[PDB]
Amino acid sequence: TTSAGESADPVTTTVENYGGETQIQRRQHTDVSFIMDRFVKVTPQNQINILDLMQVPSHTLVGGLLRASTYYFSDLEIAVKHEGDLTWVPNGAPEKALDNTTNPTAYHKAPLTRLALPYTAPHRVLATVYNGECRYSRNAVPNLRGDLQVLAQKVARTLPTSFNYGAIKATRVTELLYRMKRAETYCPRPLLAIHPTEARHKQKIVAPVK
Amino acid sequence: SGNTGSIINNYYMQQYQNSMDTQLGNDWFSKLASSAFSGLFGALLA
Amino acid sequence: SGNTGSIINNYYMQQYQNSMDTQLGNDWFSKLASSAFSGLFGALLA
Amino acid sequence: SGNTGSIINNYYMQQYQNSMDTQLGNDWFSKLASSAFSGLFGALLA
Amino acid sequence: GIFPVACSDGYGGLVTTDPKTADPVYGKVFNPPRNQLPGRFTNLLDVAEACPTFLRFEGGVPYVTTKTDSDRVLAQFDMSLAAKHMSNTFLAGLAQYYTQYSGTINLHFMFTGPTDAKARYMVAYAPPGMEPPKTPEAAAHCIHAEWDTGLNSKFTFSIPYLSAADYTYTASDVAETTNVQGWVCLFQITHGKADGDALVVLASAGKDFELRLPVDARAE
Amino acid sequence: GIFPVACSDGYGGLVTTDPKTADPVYGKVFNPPRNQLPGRFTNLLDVAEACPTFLRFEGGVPYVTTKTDSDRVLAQFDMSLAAKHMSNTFLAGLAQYYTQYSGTINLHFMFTGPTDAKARYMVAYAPPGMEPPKTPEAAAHCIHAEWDTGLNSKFTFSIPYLSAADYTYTASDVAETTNVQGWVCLFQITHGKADGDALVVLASAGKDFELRLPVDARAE
Amino acid sequence: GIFPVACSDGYGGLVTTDPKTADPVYGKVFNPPRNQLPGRFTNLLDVAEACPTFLRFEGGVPYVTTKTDSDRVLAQFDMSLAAKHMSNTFLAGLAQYYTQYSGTINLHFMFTGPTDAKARYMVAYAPPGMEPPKTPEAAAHCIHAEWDTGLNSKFTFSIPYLSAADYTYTASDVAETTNVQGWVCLFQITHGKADGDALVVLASAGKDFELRLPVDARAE
Amino acid sequence: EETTLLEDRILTTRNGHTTSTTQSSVGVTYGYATAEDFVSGPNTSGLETRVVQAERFFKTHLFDWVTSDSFGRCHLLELPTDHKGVYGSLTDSYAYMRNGWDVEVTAVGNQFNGGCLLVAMVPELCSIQKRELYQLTLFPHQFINPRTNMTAHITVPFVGVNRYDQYKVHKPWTLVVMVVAPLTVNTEGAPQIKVYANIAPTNVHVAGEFPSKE
Repeated sequence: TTSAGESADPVTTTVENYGGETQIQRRQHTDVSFIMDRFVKVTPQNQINILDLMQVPSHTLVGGLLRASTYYFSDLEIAVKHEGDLTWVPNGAPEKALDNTTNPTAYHKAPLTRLALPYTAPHRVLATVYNGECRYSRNAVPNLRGDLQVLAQKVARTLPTSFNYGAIKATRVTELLYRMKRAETYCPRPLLAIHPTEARHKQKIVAPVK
Repeated sequence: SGNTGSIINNYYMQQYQNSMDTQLGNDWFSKLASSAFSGLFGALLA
Repeated sequence: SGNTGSIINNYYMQQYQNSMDTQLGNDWFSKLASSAFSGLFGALLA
Repeated sequence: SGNTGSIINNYYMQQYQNSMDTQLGNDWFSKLASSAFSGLFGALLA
Repeated sequence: GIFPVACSDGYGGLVTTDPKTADPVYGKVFNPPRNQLPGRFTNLLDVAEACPTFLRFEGGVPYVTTKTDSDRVLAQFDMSLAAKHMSNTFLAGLAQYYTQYSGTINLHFMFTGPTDAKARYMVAYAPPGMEPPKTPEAAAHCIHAEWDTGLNSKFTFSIPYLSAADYTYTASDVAETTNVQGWVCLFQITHGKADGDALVVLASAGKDFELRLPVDARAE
Repeated sequence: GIFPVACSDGYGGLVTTDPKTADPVYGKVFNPPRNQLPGRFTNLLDVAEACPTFLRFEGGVPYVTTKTDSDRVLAQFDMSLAAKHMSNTFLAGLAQYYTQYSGTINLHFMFTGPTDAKARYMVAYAPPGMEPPKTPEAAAHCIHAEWDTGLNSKFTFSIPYLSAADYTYTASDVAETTNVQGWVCLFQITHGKADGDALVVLASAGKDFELRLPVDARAE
Repeated sequence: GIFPVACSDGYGGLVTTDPKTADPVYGKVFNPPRNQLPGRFTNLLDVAEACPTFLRFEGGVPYVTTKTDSDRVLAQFDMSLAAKHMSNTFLAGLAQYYTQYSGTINLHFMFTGPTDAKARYMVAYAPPGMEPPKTPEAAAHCIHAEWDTGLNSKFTFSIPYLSAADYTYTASDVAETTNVQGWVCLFQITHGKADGDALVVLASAGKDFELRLPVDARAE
Repeated sequence: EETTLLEDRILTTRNGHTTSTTQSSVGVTYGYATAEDFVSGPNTSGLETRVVQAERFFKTHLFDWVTSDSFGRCHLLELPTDHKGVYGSLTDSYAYMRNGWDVEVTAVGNQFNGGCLLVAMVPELCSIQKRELYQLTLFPHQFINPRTNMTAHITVPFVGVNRYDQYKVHKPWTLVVMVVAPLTVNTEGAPQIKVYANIAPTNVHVAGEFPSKE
């Protein structure tokens, strides 16, 4: 079909335009709740770990797809391999609270601890990217204009301190995995495949035996 | 509703297993993908 | 009723899980906080 | 239906325990073994 | 045969906050009657609303005395439950066991001067993002109330919850969005012979004051 | 006595994808309201249909310019979601997290030349099993469409899913049945003064495009 | 408190044949359609009845040729599914994965000589307990059938299950009650010019043939 | 579309006492929603007010599109930007604010130019790698292509982790204009095209009044 390309109104043609037939599609696997709901390993800190979803590497399935949203919501599960007992403290806690056992503490039971945690941030939703500051006592943020170069001022910014699901602490934490529960994603952002050197990106794919 | 597949109800209350949501007072991209022009803009011969 | 969130009933009898209470024959601070004057004692202009 | 002999239903949903089958639109060798001529082709004396 | 069961990894350890109860070992005990005992409370915010406790001003006193000079600032402190001014209140004592709050905090002002001592006061809420006003005139542009002395010794004012987020923190770190909520400004407009008289101030929880997310953080 | 239970071997270890939920430890929390937030998506293929992203041609540009010589091949690439031409599309970025797909992929072509610049183009799908056509004439025998420029700057074409099997692979290995699906051929029939003008091309998911079997394979 | 449970000794180890299913880890997958595919079988004895396979005679041939001398024994073998004569049949190939059978086994005989080649044959079942007959005349006293050649090239005969026990073994050890079931005897009564002509023989499962008790015993 | 050498795709947008009219319209793009969400939540305690006098067009120059700019040349404008009018004075009189944006971008050369501009409204734009520019169409957008049109119009709502913003420390939206195909001038096009924005804040709500400096 011809259309006005400048418009931005989505145009979806079908193989019927030249005598084919559109088939049925079952899209259960590209549903945000389902695909986000699997564990992903993170490299832990020896002892204090603040629970921050932006810790999962950007190349992973969950890191890739979490960064393709601007704002998101979820509850959380973690599974942790640790020495001693594991204490978790909600968003907003003083870090010295990590040492008090009335705060949710799980006693060591081999091989690991898996916990269901609530969303505790003070915000209706959290963001993978945030164009601003949370420290007050500063000078105002500039209203930047210019080309892409102008965006290099922002690289030393850390995401607001309120963007976390609390923190956990144990004597040694050896392994940490996150799993997003009931996930919601808003405002898509770029998702990048590997860029090939060749005409086609080629990989050894799993094939029979000999 | 994500990747969960148990046929019996949770031993714990929903107030415990998950945060509870509140109201004040798919969605956009579903509506957007449904709204797509699927036709033809010419006149069709044969 | 405190911090408990099981959806099935206790395997043990209530006579066993808890002490039993007896009668003879919120509360005060709820009544006290509800009784609070919330108004204005002047006359309101505009 | 093969070699399974549990009398209670699976804790997991069928969508999880097995692949789901789709349609478009015994068997042959059963029909074949049933169709077999079992008679006699002569005439029978006594 | 018998019922097969998957004993699952990751489940089963003691958690100090969990939703489950221990197995009982010593049955049948009947308690002495305790129905209709005086003074029961259910909700700590019932008593935080019904009983205001005193603020703390320089010198370790629950009042501000009316000054008699050109400086009209009687008090100015951070809208923080971690303020030094709030640190002996029941409200700050509760707030430390929670990581977030929302809603109204109420201030009460009581004039304590003789009958021939008159004064007019102003309380203003200065929101974050610029410096708190130093004069009643600059402060006039904030949400503010002004009142004077007379029969009735007390005036009560609701500090509003105004923030970007829906909750803010009870603890403080370094001045940020989530932990400082601006200032409350108490000014004296004028007085007629109130030199040396004390105004004492108290704070209580408003009708929609809310504390959430228990935390134990050493502290008291 | 008590209920006897067989704790079974082979069951119980943590699986990173399993259908079960952890035990909760911190109850009763109520979230801020987030109903009616703008921009929600549910299904990644909703946004893969509604928002086409640009293809990549030699030089790292989203267009092909109309050539003016005897070679009429504007572009020719492998019908693979792992093609270099597709590698900056949202579609290729999604496809890498799945091992199989089915269905229609749509190409969009936008003419960007001035009003006195006219052209006629052809897109053909060349199926596997012989070499892709080098000329519009040889290509005429494929499933193809031809269009020219005018008021309407954009033409959209559905590449059909034609394969022996019902699904094909998103990754590629070495040219086989399950991973190369032939070629798409973009030709220029002629032009009238369009020398140097760009045609820019985008791709979006068709109405029956389907991705199945999640896989995490390092990559982005 | 929580539900008390006796984790029982003797239960729980993996058994290679058990009636229970594993825990699933990868949900929601939908298969390609495979309804109405040709050639489905459900029961291996459906194809053992509908498709006879060839017996094996000395020399590694599926036939016996009509001899022309005074010896009228065309074949004689043990009613055993482990017989050498049966060893290339589909029936013997199935039977090795089971320890017992019951019921009817059917033999098929096809004359392959020219039209001017005529013959008369006899098949007899010789039950255990005395030596198998060496002559059609001695064999006449067994359950037997006799037929000759004509339009119709094939004759089919049911070997009966006759034993003390209700089941007998498919494997053999040393001649016993449970593993040898006597003999089947194929004789030639006479022929008219059939010298050198082949009779080919096949076997299939009868209507009540039954295999029970799966066993894996190395073997094929 | 509609008629001989010039056109009747004709739109007049009104915002306050200011209007803008184009005869080469192409329509408006609504981003992420058709309406704003709730303006009156818990975080403002009923103290917020609409200030209708700020809902009107202000103007800024963006850049000059010339023949040497290549695919991927961008110009960003973070929003809000400096406003010396009544919207601008709101940001110094109130601690918290929220508003959406009605955005109109112009690139007038003539119909003998070629090349193409993508204009887009991106939230929380902190960084954009070169390869991601191939997916900028993920965002609320419209093209300017000389042979068809000279105006792009995008209308977008307030978005954010919080229901009211503090604009002195956070910028929710960035207008980005990107060159997708280089400008061609041939013998009859305009030698270059200056790109201008005409922007109106929509639905402006303020809460939390500041002291003065008096």
